[PDB]
Amino acid sequence: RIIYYIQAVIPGRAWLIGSNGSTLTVREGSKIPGYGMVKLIDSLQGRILTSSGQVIKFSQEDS
Amino acid sequence: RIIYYIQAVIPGRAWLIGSNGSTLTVREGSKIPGYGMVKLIDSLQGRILTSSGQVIKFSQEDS
Amino acid sequence: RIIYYIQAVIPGRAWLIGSNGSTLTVREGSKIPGYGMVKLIDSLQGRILTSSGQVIKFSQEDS
Amino acid sequence: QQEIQQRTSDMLTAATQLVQDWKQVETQVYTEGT
Amino acid sequence: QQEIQQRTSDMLTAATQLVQDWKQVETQVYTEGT
Amino acid sequence: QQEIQQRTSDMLTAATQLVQDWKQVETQVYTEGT
Amino acid sequence: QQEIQQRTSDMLTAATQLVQDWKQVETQVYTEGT
Amino acid sequence: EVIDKKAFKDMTRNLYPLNPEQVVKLKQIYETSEYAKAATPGTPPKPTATSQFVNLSPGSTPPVIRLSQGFVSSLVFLDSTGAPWPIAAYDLGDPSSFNIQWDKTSNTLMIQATKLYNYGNLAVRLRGLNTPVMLTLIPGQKAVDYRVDLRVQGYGPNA
Amino acid sequence: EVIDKKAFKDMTRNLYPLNPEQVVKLKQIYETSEYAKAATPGTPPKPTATS
Amino acid sequence: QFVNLSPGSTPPVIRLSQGFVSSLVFLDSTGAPWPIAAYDLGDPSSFNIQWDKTSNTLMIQATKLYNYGNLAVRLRGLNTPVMLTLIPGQKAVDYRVDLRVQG
Repeated sequence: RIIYYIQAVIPGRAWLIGSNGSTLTVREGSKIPGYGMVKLIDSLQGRILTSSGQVIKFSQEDS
Repeated sequence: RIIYYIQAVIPGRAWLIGSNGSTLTVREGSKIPGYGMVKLIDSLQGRILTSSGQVIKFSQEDS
Repeated sequence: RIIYYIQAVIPGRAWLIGSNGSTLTVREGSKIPGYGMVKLIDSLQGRILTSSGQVIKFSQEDS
Repeated sequence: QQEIQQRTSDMLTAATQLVQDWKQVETQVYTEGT
Repeated sequence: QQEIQQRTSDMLTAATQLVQDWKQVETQVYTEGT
Repeated sequence: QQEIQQRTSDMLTAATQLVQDWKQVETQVYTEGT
Repeated sequence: QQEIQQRTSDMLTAATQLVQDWKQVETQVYTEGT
Repeated sequence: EVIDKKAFKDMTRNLYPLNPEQVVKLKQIYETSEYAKAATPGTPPKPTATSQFVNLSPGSTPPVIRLSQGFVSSLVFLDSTGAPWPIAAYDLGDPSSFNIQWDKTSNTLMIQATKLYNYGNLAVRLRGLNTPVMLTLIPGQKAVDYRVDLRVQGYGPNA
Repeated sequence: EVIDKKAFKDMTRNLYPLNPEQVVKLKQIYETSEYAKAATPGTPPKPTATS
Repeated sequence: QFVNLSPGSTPPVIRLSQGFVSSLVFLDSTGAPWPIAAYDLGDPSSFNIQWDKTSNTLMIQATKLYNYGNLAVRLRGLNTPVMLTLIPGQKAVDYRVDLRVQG
């Protein structure tokens, strides 16, 4: 599948980058392909909770 | 049918865009083709109530 | 017949436009062809009362 | 009784401002273009 | 009782500022480019 | 009782500075290079 | 008891200078050589 | 050694009287007050573009322009065929209610209303006409005219 | 700890003496006053062109 | 967006935000740029416009939170002015708007 990584996060929004180079921006209730619905955007600590249980974080080599 | 989306909303008016590219503006009591009579324009949260029961909101990809 | 629509209204007068493009102005006691006598000019809410029972209002597409 | 004259003096101040605003009429302005 | 008269004076100060701001209308600006 | 009135006056001074800082918006700057 | 209020006023003087020094950010300098 | 903990927490409350949770609540109070101040009573007018024919007979009524306070309305003058008709001069009554911007050669007038419910008239003289064109200007209606195309009965210098 | 809630609600009432509901009602009072000021007594005259 | 100069259509809407820059670029029906002759802005206390006097791009910044107005733009070859409305404080902000004019 496609893995998404956090590029920048403020309260409210989050800018994401995928393994294909595609760039997205998401809000509190939003759709991510392959992940589902955004459940919680937590601006501190760089964590995004998703309805499928997966957690989107910063990249390990870019943090 | 034709799906309408909220483009901008203030108290009183709302500007709409359709799937055909047509643009409209509506008031509290007004006619929408395929929807009926406007019942409530609620400027906060981007919701418009319609007499047929359908709810016109912002577009998912443009919000 | 001919349908008349309110174009502008202040206290006292009202400016009307017809389906034939003819433009009129009326006072409290005045004659309208096909309608009768003006009974009440209501500057608020855009309603004109006529002796035949018909009500002249703003146009639906221009209001 | 005492509150009547206090209300009367407040209305006289507001009525004097309303009357002199209705007195003012400005001159027309003619603009020539070339 | 006297807390009503104190609250009324604070609302009159705020309402005078709100009405004065609604009076102000700025003239349009025409910009010509060449 | 009197410690509430002392705490209220400290928050009113800090809230005035916060609101006044949020009012300020600086005009954009256009830079042309040649 | 009174030694707490004397210590608190000494800490407020030092904390004000520390916060004021952290606000200062100096603008970058571009040096062109030819 | 216990005194140093007591002095630190009392100094922090004096230095920052508002919590980070209370700063967030105050910012929501401030923007809600700005939303209610900028909201318009009733419904706002509908922005429209119109087109009228102007008859210079001594029986007809002068045309009506609908305006709004702080908004711009553009008036463009055309002849019977549809070509533009340039403006020679204009004369405005009650300049305290209306403001007009005009470059001295074109055929477009841009009028802004200054007051809410005060109305007046305007005199417009075209280049080839001898009869002046009379308009009335009423603000504060249920519709606002963004642009009015005016058809004048004669033939202009362009045809 | 309960003092901080009491001081916060009293500070808000001094900072904003008018509710968002009361700002909306005051704007309707203001524009109704200008409508009565600008209204003409009787009927306005009819605009005519003559020869 | 496509802009229609018919006397029945509605003027287009621009979504802005306080402190942010929105750029509007004017194109014709084929897609070529259309230079601007002049512009007229109502309520200059709510919006700020930067423009070099020859190009076809306007850069507008909103100054207030929820105050809205209109704007008139005259192009080089057109006689009909273009009317726009400017509403800030929405759920979307326009970084760039492409406008097709009918002529």
